[PDB]
Amino acid sequence: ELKYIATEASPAKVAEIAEDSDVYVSEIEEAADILAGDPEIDLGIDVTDELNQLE
Amino acid sequence: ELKYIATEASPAKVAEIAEDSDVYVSEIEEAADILAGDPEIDLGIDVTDELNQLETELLLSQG
Amino acid sequence: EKANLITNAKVHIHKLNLVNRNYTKRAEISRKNAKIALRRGEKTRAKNFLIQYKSYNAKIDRSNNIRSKIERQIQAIEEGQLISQTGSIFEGIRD
Amino acid sequence: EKANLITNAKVHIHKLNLVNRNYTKRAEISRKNAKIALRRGEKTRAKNFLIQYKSYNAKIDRSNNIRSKIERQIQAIEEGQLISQTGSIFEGIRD
Amino acid sequence: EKTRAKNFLIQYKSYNAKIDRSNNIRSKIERQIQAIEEGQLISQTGSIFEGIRD
Repeated sequence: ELKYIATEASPAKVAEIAEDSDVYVSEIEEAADILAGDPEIDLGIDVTDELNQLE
Repeated sequence: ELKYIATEASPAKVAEIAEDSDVYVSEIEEAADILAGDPEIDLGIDVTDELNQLETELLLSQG
Repeated sequence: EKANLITNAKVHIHKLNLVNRNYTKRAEISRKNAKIALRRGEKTRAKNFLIQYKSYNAKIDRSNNIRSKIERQIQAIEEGQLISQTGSIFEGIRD
Repeated sequence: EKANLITNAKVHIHKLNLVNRNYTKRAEISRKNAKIALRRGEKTRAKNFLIQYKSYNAKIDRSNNIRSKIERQIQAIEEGQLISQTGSIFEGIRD
Repeated sequence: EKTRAKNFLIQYKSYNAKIDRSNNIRSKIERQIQAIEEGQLISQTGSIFEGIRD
């Protein structure tokens, strides 16, 4: 049985499946930040001073 | 069996396949640097001084 | 299976590391026997354990350097493989 | 069956060790007879038991050295066999 | 272990050139996309001026 555990807790496979998860994690989180990319448009198209009179 | 390992771990073949890899490695990496050859055009066609006025008007505006 | 090709290399790295555990243990075991044999006064055998002791260390270093050499050569296929595709889209731009 | 080939060698090591037990016993038995025959005054026979006594010791040493020689030659197939495969993946990298 | 220390530093700056290698290749391709965007509209402009002529 130690052989059968060591077949499938193989450190050759533990390290594979751990590395794969990390790449997908940074792929998804950065794909959330470009999903919030529009602040760069909002801060750009509106620069309106005039309301300092309104202030 | 030592004979059969020594047939295919032959140092005549280990040294061949190691030398071949190194040549292909320098072939590919230098073929990446000529793949980034265009900076020489960008640094050449645009030399535009005039924006030092555009700087200095911003700079006196900042000043 | 080029992925499995890069997989296989990453597999062998673990075997090479596994043996490096094993011989490390035997190295210390041999050193213990040397220390005993000195206290036996069997200094002949004592330095022989020391001879066999340092007989492993070179073999561990032999492994480590072979590991590092293959890690570097994987990376050259990772980096190289993306460069190749970059070249083909620049060919698509040209045509 | 190369595994069984390395298995078989490791098997024979136990036979060689088994006999080394057996002749060790007879060596002391012969020495006991010598000690008696000296006290018999049969010093002829006494030194003959001593002659047969040390007749085994060389044969035990003959075994031990043959054992050590084969253990070393197993290891050269263990280490050698991994080197061979290392060479083939470096061939896979090249191609 | 200042030997190994400067070796980590050697490997450290070993990446920086490779990052710069990427950035410049990125910028080079962005510029070459734009030349197909701008170029493609110019091409069609030429064909309607050909329609005017005929």
